[PDB]
Amino acid sequence: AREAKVLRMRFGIDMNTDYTLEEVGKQFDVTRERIRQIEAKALRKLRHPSRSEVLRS
Amino acid sequence: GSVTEFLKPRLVDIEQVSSTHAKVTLEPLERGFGHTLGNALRRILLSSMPGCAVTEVEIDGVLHEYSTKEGVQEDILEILLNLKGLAVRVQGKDEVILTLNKSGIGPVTAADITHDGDVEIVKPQHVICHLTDENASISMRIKVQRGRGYVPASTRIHSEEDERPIGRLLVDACYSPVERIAYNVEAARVEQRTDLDKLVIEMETNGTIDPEEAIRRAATILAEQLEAFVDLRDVRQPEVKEEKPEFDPILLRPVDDLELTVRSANCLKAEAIHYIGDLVQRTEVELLKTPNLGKKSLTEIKDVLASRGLSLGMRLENWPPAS
Amino acid sequence: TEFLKPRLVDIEQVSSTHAKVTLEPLERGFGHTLGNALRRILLSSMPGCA
Amino acid sequence: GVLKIVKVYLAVKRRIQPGDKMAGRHGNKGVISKINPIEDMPYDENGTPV
Amino acid sequence: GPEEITADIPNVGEAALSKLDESGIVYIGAEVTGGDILVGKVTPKGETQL
Repeated sequence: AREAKVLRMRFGIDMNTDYTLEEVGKQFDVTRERIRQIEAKALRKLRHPSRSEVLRS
Repeated sequence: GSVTEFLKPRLVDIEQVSSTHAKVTLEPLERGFGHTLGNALRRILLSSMPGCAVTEVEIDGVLHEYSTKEGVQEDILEILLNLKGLAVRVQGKDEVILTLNKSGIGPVTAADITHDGDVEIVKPQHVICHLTDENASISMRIKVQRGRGYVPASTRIHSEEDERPIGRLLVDACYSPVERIAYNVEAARVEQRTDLDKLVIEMETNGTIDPEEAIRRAATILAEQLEAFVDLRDVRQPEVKEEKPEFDPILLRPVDDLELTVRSANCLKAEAIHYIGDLVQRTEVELLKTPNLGKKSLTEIKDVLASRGLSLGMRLENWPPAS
Repeated sequence: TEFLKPRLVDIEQVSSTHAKVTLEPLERGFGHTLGNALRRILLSSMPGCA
Repeated sequence: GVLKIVKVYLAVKRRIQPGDKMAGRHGNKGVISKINPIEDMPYDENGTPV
Repeated sequence: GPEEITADIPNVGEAALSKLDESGIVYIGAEVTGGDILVGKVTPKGETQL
């Protein structure tokens, strides 16, 4: 949840208005760098699944 | 087992009228058989026969097969059509490259080919070129293979030579060495019984194959194919292929797909790294200890790996499943 | 280099006498050559008493 | 229109694929069916087929 | 913006320079098949929103 919502809210998906590091860092106490840390970790997770890989092209 | 009578066939006089035409008579034959084997053998001979045929030709100063050349009366396509009828007979190889240099006024035949110790040319008098000016000179590396049954260049779109240079011209291949095959039954004057025939098989080849190894290879194919007509277990296929990739299919491709420098490519080829499935799980610690791989080469790898979404030196102890 | 062998083989006996046999993997003309051969063998070169 | 253009003349060679409209000289229309091996076409006393 | 004839076509692999030169036009004498590129060309268009 603290990673799905992070990825979802940052790049603005299924919520229209996308927010930034601060507007997400405020709603999750820890500001900026901490949330960017998680944001990068979620991207780390997507390095084996092939679904979005082929969807790329 | 104890039944039936039957007889057996055997070769008689193989009258070699010429280097192409041939007659292989089979005398010890009954009535029904002498007419049955006539079609079996005729088809296998007019089809399922070996031989050799040109597949590739690389000519200097000629890119595509539609160009011409100074001092050449004939155009490139025609010279490719003449090389179609090259009566070649290779000793014990599957692929040979006969060179052909020839300069000066005059017709260039199959003789002006470099007489190789393995290649046996039937007709060196065969036409291939016709140089005009005395300052005209040609040189073509010809390729001859061994196979069976037509199969042109149109069949191999690009399933041979991933690179294959501009100058390589693909030619069609008439593999089978048997032009025509005929046969007459005829009553045989076998000094024995009275009601027997002698399957006469009038034959016409190119001289690149003899009636001995020809009728034997032919009948041999019939035997091997009749071999399945014995027992009938009705063996089915198991099928049921697995539809669940445990890993990203991209890990199956070779490092060539990475599109990197030659120096880095040779390094991966020297460190026993073929697929990206090994580069994706190799650390920078091991990449620095690699011969001729400095800062520029390592930066190249991480940039060509990261762009594909993959990283460098990850771990996936599942390498590789699972055939 | 050489040739292939017929792998998928089916046999359905529409009784003890009438039957059908099918062999799929065969090259050009071989099905017909073996057809005429075996036909010409079964219609005369077979034993049996009558 | 605008700017530079590139024309690329590429030449292909077609064989007689099954379906080409081929005719004689006496209104003899015809369309090729199949391809048919030399091994199973009508021949005479010599090796010559048709 | 103008459309330029280049070899820097986005979303291409090694099949690009395979047939195409340093410029973006396939070499005279290259064998091509259905799908390959003959002339590298890109047209400007930003926005897209995504």
